[PDB]
Amino acid sequence: SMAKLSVSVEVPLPPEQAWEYASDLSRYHEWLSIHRAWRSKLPETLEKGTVIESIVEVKGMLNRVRWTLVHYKPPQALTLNGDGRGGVKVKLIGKIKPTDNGATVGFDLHLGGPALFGPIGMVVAAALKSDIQESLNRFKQLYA
Repeated sequence: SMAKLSVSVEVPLPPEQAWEYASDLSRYHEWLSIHRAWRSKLPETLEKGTVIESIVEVKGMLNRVRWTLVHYKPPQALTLNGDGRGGVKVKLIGKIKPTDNGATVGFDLHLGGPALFGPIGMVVAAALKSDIQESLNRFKQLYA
């Protein structure tokens, strides 16, 4: 078990559209502020077990992360495990749910591994809360 942060946005989009945009990895660089590089070729189709590598920046720190799709259920849920260099271990639970006026796109992000159990974890957690929320706001601005 690990501590976690939670972020969400409501978009004026039906869930199937919100899913299409949220899983369009080729456009993450237009709204995900922490993304810095892809380090493996992006697949045409995602599936449970898909593995992708990227480099992210959080509060000025770079980290190369291997992402594994451990749950994949369009158009409503995905879970991604991340193993970063230096002892970073994260789990990203994504959920897309229909609402009255569109759909919510929210994430629970568990932050762990030795690196984030240590004193830097609350720095990283606070920075990620802001960065991911701002990114979701950009997602909404770009796609809706």
